[PDB]
Parts: sequence; C-alpha cells; structure tokens
Amino acid sequence: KNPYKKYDDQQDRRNLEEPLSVNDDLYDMWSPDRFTHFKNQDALKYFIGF
Amino acid sequence: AHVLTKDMIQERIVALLESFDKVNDAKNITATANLTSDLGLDSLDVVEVVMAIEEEFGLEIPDHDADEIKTVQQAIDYVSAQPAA
Amino acid sequence: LKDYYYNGRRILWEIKREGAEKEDWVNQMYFLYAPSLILLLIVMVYKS
Amino acid sequence: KSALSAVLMNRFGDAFFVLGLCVIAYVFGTLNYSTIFATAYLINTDLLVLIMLALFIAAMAKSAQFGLHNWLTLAMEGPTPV
Amino acid sequence: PVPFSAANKKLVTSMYRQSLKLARNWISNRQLFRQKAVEIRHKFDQNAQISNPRLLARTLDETRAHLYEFRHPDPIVPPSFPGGTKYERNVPPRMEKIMQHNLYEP
Amino acid sequence: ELKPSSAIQRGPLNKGGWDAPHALHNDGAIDRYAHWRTFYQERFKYTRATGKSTLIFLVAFPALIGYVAYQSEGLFEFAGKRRGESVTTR
Ligand SMILES: CCCCCCCCCCCCCCCCCC(=O)OC[C@H](COP(=O)(O)OCCN)OC(=O)CCCCCCCCCCCCCCCCC
Repeated sequence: KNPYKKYDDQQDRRNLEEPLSVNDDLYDMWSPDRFTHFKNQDALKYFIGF
Repeated sequence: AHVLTKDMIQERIVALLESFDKVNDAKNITATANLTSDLGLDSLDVVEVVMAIEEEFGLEIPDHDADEIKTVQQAIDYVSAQPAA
Repeated sequence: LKDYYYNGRRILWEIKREGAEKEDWVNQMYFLYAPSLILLLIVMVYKS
Repeated sequence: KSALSAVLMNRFGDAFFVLGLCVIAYVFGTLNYSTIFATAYLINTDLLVLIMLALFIAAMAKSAQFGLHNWLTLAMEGPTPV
Repeated sequence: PVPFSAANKKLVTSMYRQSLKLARNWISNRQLFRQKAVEIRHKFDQNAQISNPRLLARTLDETRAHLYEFRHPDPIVPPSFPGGTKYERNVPPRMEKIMQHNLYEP
Repeated sequence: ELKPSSAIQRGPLNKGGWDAPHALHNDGAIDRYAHWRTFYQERFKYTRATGKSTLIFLVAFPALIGYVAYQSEGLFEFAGKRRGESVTTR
C-alpha cells in the first residue's frame, strides 16, 4: 500500500474498521519483508547462478 | 539548529522561479500568481516546477497533491505545513 | 465504610496526595513471606 | 524488525554452539580449555569434524559469512556509535 | 485512451514525474542528469501530437512498460519521509490522562 | 393451580462493584477474525491440502524419526576416544 494516504494507523497502513484477510499475519506490517523488484523464480535462478 | 519562516519559503520560491526560463516575466511574479495562466506554463512545465520545488526543499510529495498546488500561495502554504526542511 | 473510602479515592482523608498509603497485603508479605523466603536461601546455601 | 532479524540470525548459530558444547562435554568430559587442549591430539578426525562443524556454524552465524549474512546490513537502523 | 482532458493530463503528469524520478535515483553527475532530463523532456514534447485514441493508447502502455523496465532498487527518499532512515525516530507520545481500571487501587 | 409459593420475594442478581470505563475500543473486524480463528475446528474439512499435511506430519514424519531412532540405537559410544579406534558398535 502507499504510505501517503492518511490511514488511521500510519504504522500499519490500515483503516479503523477494515476487514482482515483469511490468513492475515503473512500480510501484516509485522509480516516478512516481501521484495518487489525481481520475480522470486528469477531471483532463485540468479542466486544459484552466482 | 535551523528553523525556516514564511518569508524564507517566499524568497526561495521567488528566486526559484526567476531561475526558470519558460516563465513569462520576472516582474509579474507574486504570491498569488497562477503558474498555469499568469506565468504561461504548460500542462507539463508546471510538473517540472513542482519537481524543482520538492528537490530544493528536501521534501518529497505524492501525486495526490502535485496538482493541488496550482498557485504560488498554495505551494507556500503547503510547504509551511511540513516540519521537514 | 470501605466503599465510601475507595469510591472517594477514585473520583477525588480524601483531598490530599501523599505516598504511599499502606495496603492490606504488605504486612504479611514483607514480614512473613519475604524473611522466610530469605531464610530458605540461607539454609540452602549452608546445607550445601 | 531488524532486531528480530539480527537476534534470530545469531540464535541459529547459538543452537549449533549448544550442539557442539554437548559434544565437548561428552568427548572430553570438560568445558575447561586446559584439559581439552591437553588431550585434543588423541581423539580422531571423525569426531573433531563433528565438533568444529558445529563450532564453525556458530561462528559463521555471528562472524557473518555467506550462509547467513543479512543481519549486518540489516543492523543499520541502529545509530552510528552502535 | 482519450484526448485532451483532465483524465489524460493527470496520467501523463504522473508518468512524467515518474520518468524524471526514475532517472534522478539512477545516475550521479548532475550535468549528465540535466542533459538526460532535457532529452526525456524532448521525448514527451515530440510525441504529444497524437490525434487518434488507438495509437495514443499504444504509445501510452508502451511507455508505461518502458518506464516499468528501468526501475531502481532503492529510490532516493528523504530521510524524514517513509522510505527514509529518520522516519519515526521519536514520535511524540499523545497527551493522555490515565484511564483507570480498578476501584480499589490504583 | 401449581405455582411456586407466594413467600419468595425473589429479586435481581447483581455482580457488584465498580463500572470501569472503557479502555479499549473493540474493532468488529478483528473481533470476528479472532472468533473465526479460535473456533476454526468446527468448520474444518478434509481437502487435498489438509490431507497432504495430515499425511506428512502424522504418518510420514513419525515413521522417519522411528526409522532413525530404532536403527541407530546403541551405535555410538563417544566417551573417551583414540585414533583408528571404532567409533560405532555395529
Ligand atoms: C549447510 C550449512 C548450514 C548453514 C546455514 C545455511 C543457511 C541457513 C539460512 C536459514 C537460517 C537463518 C536463521 C533462521 C531464522 C530466520 C529469522 C529471520 O530471518 O527473521 C527475520 C524476519 C524479519 O526480517 P525482515 O523483515 O527481512 O527485516 C527487514 C528489515 N528491513 O522475522 C520474522 O518475522 C520471521 C519469523 C519466522 C522465522 C523463520 C521461521 C522458520 C525458521 C526455519 C527453521 C527451520 C526449522 C525446521 C526444523 C526441521 C528439523 C527436522
């Protein structure tokens, strides 16, 4: 989500009554880092290539 | 430390736009001067102005308010709302 | 009298503020629990 | 989250250091240096490999070799004298 | 998809912001930057005479993908802004009175 | 003509005490999320994913630990040691 929209929770990017997902805590702010530049499959190829 | 004022923002944006070359005149610039109509800027020149505004102040802005700052007084009243300098 | 003390302590002798007003448990936890619980350490050290 | 990353990276090697130390106190019986270094030339290679594999994964975690290294650069959310 | 209007203007101004930003973080040596920015400017000035919707949409999503190729690993963020390193160091705590839960103490 | 007696005077039940003010605003989404997660077992069903996880962690993984634990039973005797000596028993 972008940070510039003014949520209730700027810390976690979440409006006050917003429906949480099936299996939320993989999609939390406290969830893993989840990079967005490479595709994960490509990234696997480049790491094993080096 | 270093704390900005309103007149500091004023003189920085006036000396900013006096450096730019596709303005109409260096004499018709006011706090209330429209960038699009009074200064004779395009749809796309005003975006490069906004880009220089945000580079020179430090602060970065989204596109949600990048069109909001149509006149110069709106740019000054924008930038004096942010505690970053 | 218990309710008239503690309700007035919550909303507002009442109108003072000094610390710390001794509670109900501190007489037999500092003077029976804690010294027997220190004596237990002493006996465990010297029984070793 | 960088503190999470850093300490859980170090804890990965702390597990293998505990494994290695449980091997230490059964091969040599002792945790002191003065007995282990006196008797280390008698135990054969098939055991010291098992020891120093554990005590090298322990160092590979904290002295930041390639197997896990992404807690150093993820420790710059602390300040500069840290 | 549509000619001269606000819905096309907001799009192309957003894409022009992104096309200057995604070369700001990309090189050092400001001389080369302001050169490159003038020719990026010339690319937007040269093709802005399209009179049909279809070839407009064709060049439009083609340059959306061209801008999508040259993405950068970390964009230059000012530190007090939410990609940066000064972001939320000491947020001042909100002024709040103590909400009490126990009748008895405290 | 069968009524419990006129000699009862039964009243209402209080739990007694102090109305503590609300220190928490409950979020309806988080509340129904958590009520869905704790009582998850009343709506669980067998699918291919559920069966795959149940095949691994209940059957295959105890059997693998069983093979490793009952085969390698009294092999290793790492008490003293020397060079060239037997490290195992079998
Ligand atoms: C062959 C030589 C062996 C030498 C080593 C080889 C490489 C091994 C590398 C993997 C081991 C690393 C240690 C595992 C712990 C990882 C902890 C961790 O990374 O947590 C970080 C994560 C948040 O970090 P992040 O979001 O990325 O921070 C960004 C800051 N800007 O914080 C989190 O929220 C993560 C919470 C989940 C933590 C991971 C849970 C899975 C752990 C896997 C352990 C596997 C155990 C399986 C046991 C099976 C035994 C039969």
